[PDB]
Amino acid sequence: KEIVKSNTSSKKADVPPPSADPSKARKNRPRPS
Amino acid sequence: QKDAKSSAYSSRFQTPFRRRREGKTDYYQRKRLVTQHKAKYNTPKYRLVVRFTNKDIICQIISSTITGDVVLAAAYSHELPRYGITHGLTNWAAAYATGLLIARRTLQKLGLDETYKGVEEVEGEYELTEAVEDGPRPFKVFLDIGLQRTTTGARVFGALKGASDGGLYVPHSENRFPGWDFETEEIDPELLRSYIFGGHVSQYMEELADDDEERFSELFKGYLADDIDADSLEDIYTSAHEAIRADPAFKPTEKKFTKEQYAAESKKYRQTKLSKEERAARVAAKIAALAGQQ
Amino acid sequence: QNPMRDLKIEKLVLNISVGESGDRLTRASKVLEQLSGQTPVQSKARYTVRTFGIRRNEKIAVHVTVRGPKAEEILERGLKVKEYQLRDRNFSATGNFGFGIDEHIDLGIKYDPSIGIFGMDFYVVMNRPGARVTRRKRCKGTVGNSHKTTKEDTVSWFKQKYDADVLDK
Amino acid sequence: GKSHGYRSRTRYMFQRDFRKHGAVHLSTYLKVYKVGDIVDIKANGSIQKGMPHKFYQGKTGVVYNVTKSSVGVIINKMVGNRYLEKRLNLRVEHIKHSKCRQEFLERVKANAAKRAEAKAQGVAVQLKRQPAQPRESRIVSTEGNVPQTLAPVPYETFI
Amino acid sequence: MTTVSGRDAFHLRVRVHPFHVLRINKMLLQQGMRGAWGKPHGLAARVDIGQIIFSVRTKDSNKDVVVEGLRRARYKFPGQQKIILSKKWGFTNLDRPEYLKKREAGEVKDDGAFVKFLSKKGSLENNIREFPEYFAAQA
RNA sequence: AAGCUCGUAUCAGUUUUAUGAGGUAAAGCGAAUGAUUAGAGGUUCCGGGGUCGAAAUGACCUUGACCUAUUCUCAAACUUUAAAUAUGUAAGAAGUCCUUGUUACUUAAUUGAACGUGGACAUUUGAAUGAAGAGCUUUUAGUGGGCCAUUUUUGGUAAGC
RNA sequence: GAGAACAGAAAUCUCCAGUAGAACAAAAGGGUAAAAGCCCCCUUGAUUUUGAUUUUCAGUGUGAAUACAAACCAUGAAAGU
RNA sequence: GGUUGCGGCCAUAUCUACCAGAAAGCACCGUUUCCCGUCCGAUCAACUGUAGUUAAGCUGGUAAGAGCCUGACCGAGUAGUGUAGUGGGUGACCAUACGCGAAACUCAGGUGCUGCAAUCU
Ligand SMILES: [Mg+2]
Ligand SMILES: [Mg+2]
Ligand SMILES: [Mg+2]
Ligand SMILES: [Mg+2]
Ligand SMILES: [Mg+2]
Ligand SMILES: [Mg+2]
Ligand SMILES: [Mg+2]
Ligand SMILES: [Mg+2]
Ligand SMILES: [Mg+2]
Ligand SMILES: [Mg+2]
Ligand SMILES: [Mg+2]
Ligand SMILES: [Mg+2]
Ligand SMILES: [Mg+2]
Ligand SMILES: [Mg+2]
Ligand SMILES: [Mg+2]
Ligand SMILES: [Mg+2]
Ligand SMILES: [Mg+2]
Ligand SMILES: [Mg+2]
Ligand SMILES: [Mg+2]
Ligand SMILES: [Mg+2]
Ligand SMILES: [Mg+2]
Ligand SMILES: [Mg+2]
Ligand SMILES: [Mg+2]
Ligand SMILES: [Mg+2]
Ligand SMILES: [Mg+2]
Ligand SMILES: [Mg+2]
Ligand SMILES: [Mg+2]
Ligand SMILES: [Mg+2]
Ligand SMILES: [Mg+2]
Ligand SMILES: [Mg+2]
Ligand SMILES: [Mg+2]
Ligand SMILES: [Mg+2]
Ligand SMILES: [Mg+2]
Ligand SMILES: [Mg+2]
Ligand SMILES: [Mg+2]
Ligand SMILES: [Mg+2]
Ligand SMILES: [Mg+2]
Ligand SMILES: [Mg+2]
Ligand SMILES: [Mg+2]
Ligand SMILES: [Mg+2]
Ligand SMILES: [Mg+2]
Repeated sequence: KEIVKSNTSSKKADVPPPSADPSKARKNRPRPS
Repeated sequence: QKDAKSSAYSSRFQTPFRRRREGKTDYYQRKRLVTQHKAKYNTPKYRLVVRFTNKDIICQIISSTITGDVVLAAAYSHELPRYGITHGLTNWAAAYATGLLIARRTLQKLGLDETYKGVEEVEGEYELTEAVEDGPRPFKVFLDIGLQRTTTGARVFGALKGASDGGLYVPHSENRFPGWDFETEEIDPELLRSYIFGGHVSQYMEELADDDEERFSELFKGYLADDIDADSLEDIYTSAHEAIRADPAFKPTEKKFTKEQYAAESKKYRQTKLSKEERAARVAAKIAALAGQQ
Repeated sequence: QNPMRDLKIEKLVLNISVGESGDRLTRASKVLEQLSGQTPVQSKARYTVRTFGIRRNEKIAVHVTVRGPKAEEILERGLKVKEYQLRDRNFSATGNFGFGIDEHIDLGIKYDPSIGIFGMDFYVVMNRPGARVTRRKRCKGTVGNSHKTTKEDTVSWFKQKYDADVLDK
Repeated sequence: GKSHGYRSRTRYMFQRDFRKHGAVHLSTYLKVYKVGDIVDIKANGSIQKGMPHKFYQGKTGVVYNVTKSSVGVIINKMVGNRYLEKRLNLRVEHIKHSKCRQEFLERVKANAAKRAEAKAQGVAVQLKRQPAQPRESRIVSTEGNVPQTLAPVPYETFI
Repeated sequence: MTTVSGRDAFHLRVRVHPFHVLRINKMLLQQGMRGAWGKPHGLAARVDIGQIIFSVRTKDSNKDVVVEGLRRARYKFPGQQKIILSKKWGFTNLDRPEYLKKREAGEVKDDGAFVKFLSKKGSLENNIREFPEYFAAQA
């Protein structure tokens, strides 16, 4: 069988939450060598 | 947990009805159970309240008043010893029994009991209690399930089949009685009759005593100790309905100690609340106690 | 005091976040299906992310919930890989804890190239006896403060059994 | 263009009371309404069915009908220079027995009884209300009460 | 004030904010009086009679320089405003006596800028913690 | 205008008693929402910039950001609170109680719900004041540019706007 | 907010807090928390008959709505809707 | 008086922290043959009342606790307001006369009451 979890949320808009936003990050980041 | 509630939060917080907080009353279904056709005025809709606690079954016939709900009659599964049942006091068969008793008990003290007998045969048939043509209509009641989950085979519909078969007109349908085949869209009255007489418990006792002497002798430690054999189960229940219809009326327990007496002892384990005087006294002490930079 | 508030693993949820629909997901599911002997539930994207390549309501990941003895043994098979050492992170403020592993073959499990290699997330949630008080339909209540799981408690649970190590600050 | 919709102007009228939202309690469904009953009207905005129109808010009338989930109330509405008679169909959630009507009946019973006891002595009654009379003479005493005598207070700013 | 008697010698605070928008029509056949609603023109602070406009706190002896500082702003304000020196410690309430009693009792702890006060309301492990000096043996 | 049916009665641009409805004035903002000045303390273990062993998945720091307790100021389209003035209904004969009749409605039910028979209570028959009489029908004129004052108030710099 | 391989501000998983700060096609306002919101199961009451009523009102029309009556159906264990 | 089932009114009942709770009840709790529902007997379903425990739910007590509730010549007859004048003032505005009358503030008290039924040292 194929089973799909249900998302209790109300939101309907294909939109990333304010929890997105590319301000906040790092100049750092694990940069491979 | 450092999620402290502001006063802003606390103040504008509107509380649910008390019994809602308690997770006991579902007020959205209570409305639709209680409310009368306004042109039927003061005629009470009566509820068949059925409840299961871990060790008991509660059955009440209730109506509502502004000043509070009101019970016509109640029966309990813990009554059933008197009618000859001493084990599985919250199983399906126990329901049908307490469901029967509440039925026969009310319309006894209603005078409806001499007419409207119910079934007496009991062979797991789906049928309602049709009205004696040309005379009193059967006492009508509606199944309050409370917060019980409408599953097909639920103990709570046991008390329904016991209460219908008891003569009470209690409007219902097959599809939640044990032995409803959602594919057959049909009921097997066999399975249902079986369940009325504890047929599902008996089979298990055998299965167990045969395949697990140790476990059986634990789950049914109390049957061994009473010499109750598995296959004798049906008779216990059968002769119980018998006994029930025979004397449905309620005898209360005899009680030691006065109604008042209990009080005078009971909560002398009642933590007594302070008067303002020693309360302030309490803290004017508490200050000196802490009044120093530590 | 210490009688019945005895504290145990509530459950363990394995999570493989494949980050893309299709075969690579259906395969990672098999992996999760074999390991648990249960059927796993796939989850879907909450919203489109372009730099990730996921369309909203695309199936993306897959997870399975395990309780009791089989969880207690997959928790084991996992702590094996982590060489019985976790950090002072991994342990949340609400008594739970988890860890992650690359390649599932590091815990029993034959290779099989028809599948391939998947890493996964282990997260075990810890409660005590009596938790159904917050779970049942009727009289839904909430676990008294003195009861209920904390990071102090459930770390030094994890230490005394497993004999394992918890590192750093 | 102007706007005169059916629930216009009723942003606060059909608003719920502060910290009294959600479920309407069950007292409201247990009350029983007969014809000739006198009811106040006060819409519950959560019960969108069988609402009074906003005009009839706060008006009081008589039951001319008792249907399943509603009463019919007769309201006398002034329109132009004459009163017109209005038939309203309100669900029970927007209605309320009138207290002053219940006090009246109590006083009718009270009046019958006072009349009994009186006539069961052939004596007189006065059953009808008299308004607040003047005041008969009094003699205030001065013992413990030698009149503290007051005077006006000087001006004084304080900022 | 800052020149006659030096920067750190006072705290002058404007006690009314220009919150109320003003409009003009602006008569750009001239349009007329048709549709005469205004564009915003500038801000004004709606002020009552008796309402404080400027407040200055300073050292008890700077009084004179400070008053002259107000009677000089005054000439820049339409209408009549009084210069009133307030029997009251600083920008606090409490008329200077009363303020001092509470200082020699330890109920007043220097919060930044303004100040905090010790109540007989909260939980002691806070009231005691926040104001040690009120509940110490120290005179 | 023409009257008509009656004649103390049912009335009323009013008070009183009883009981409703309202969100304006004020008020509030260390209450919700939206604004707004200022410090103070506290988090970054998760934006950033350096200085220190270039050291820094380490500190001291200033910077934001958010957090906490405070602080100055605000709202026609904000608000817990919340007036005054206005505003609904009631104050009995078409009433009250007692007996019990009808029905196909309604009730488990001779239960109710409507509508009645028979009986009982006519001194204040159920507040005040007034009533120059109450009710009612038919038909038809002119009018359908208004303006002014106190107060409330919108537009406008304002106006005999 | 605290937590979990690749995994980053942002993917999926867990716990905790959470009076609604969300969602209910749309303007805004009201209303709603075991729901009026999210997931799911079954459905055509979006039907038939012709009257009464509320708003605007002349107490005409229109649009919209409300409460019954007589049918025929849907759903639910049911009261109900 | 305790407790339970169904309630009324819906914070004097809510929130946070910490103690306590005899007896019965309620609970947690044991089990998965059966009807039944889950990714997961966790929830839901059934079985036993048997192996266990008041640890939690629950119940009360504590707290110069947060909130909420009540009161007061606390602020205040303040703000606002109905009526009156050929009242004051250049005016904004103000006072008087017949009346009504708040909020913020301050302090003081309080922290569920209650109906039906069953049951209990
Ligand atoms: Mg969803
Ligand atoms: Mg969520
Ligand atoms: Mg406060
Ligand atoms: Mg339900
Ligand atoms: Mg009846
Ligand atoms: Mg019937
Ligand atoms: Mg089968
Ligand atoms: Mg408009
Ligand atoms: Mg409006
Ligand atoms: Mg109100
Ligand atoms: Mg609510
Ligand atoms: Mg509708
Ligand atoms: Mg324009
Ligand atoms: Mg000037
Ligand atoms: Mg307002
Ligand atoms: Mg308005
Ligand atoms: Mg205002
Ligand atoms: Mg206020
Ligand atoms: Mg604000
Ligand atoms: Mg202040
Ligand atoms: Mg103002
Ligand atoms: Mg305006
Ligand atoms: Mg306003
Ligand atoms: Mg009038
Ligand atoms: Mg004419
Ligand atoms: Mg004409
Ligand atoms: Mg004309
Ligand atoms: Mg006037
Ligand atoms: Mg669901
Ligand atoms: Mg409609
Ligand atoms: Mg099984
Ligand atoms: Mg079942
Ligand atoms: Mg279990
Ligand atoms: Mg269960
Ligand atoms: Mg409980
Ligand atoms: Mg307090
Ligand atoms: Mg004044
Ligand atoms: Mg005035
Ligand atoms: Mg004159
Ligand atoms: Mg003049
Ligand atoms: Mg004035």
